[PDB]
Amino acid sequence: EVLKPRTLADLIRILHQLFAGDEVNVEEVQAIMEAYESDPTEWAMYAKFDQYRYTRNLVDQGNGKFNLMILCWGEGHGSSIHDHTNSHCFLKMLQGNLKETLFAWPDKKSNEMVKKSERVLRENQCAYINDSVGLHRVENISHTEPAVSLHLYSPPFDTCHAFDQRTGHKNKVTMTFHSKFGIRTP
Ligand SMILES: [Fe+2]
Repeated sequence: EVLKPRTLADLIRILHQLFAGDEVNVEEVQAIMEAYESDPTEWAMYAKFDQYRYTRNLVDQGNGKFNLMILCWGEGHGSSIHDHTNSHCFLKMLQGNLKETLFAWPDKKSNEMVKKSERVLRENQCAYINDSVGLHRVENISHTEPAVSLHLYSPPFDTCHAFDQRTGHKNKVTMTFHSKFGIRTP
């Protein structure tokens, strides 16, 4: 009964509609992102990897309502523990598998951070997080295979915080794009 996009372009078009309003039904968006069957022929143009770090590849700016980007995780690549700057954040697997570790928020006291959940995102699965849910970190589970994920952030944002797992202390980080619309950035 979920509206099923048949192509990445269908999905983007549906997303333009679901985020046209002031209200966003989170479960609705999650189910539609998940219903799209990852087709590498459709997103290979965005699948630009790097030897040492994961890459952020902009796909669509969602008429100022969201960023839709593709993240390419090389062998063993992972993120830091990070927050999401008060936005809705949807994460769908396109290839491979990411381990998501949910953390609790630190307070002012220095302390080892606390895991609240640990899971593997399956093929085509769409996960969701926001700041009230927790912090998280994502990691390619594989040291022999890449992972590719599709991310929708609403409203868009280009700064967040990274957290040190040993203490909980945090630093501001400016996110950069490795490529936009299939074109490498400077
Ligand atoms: Fe994230």
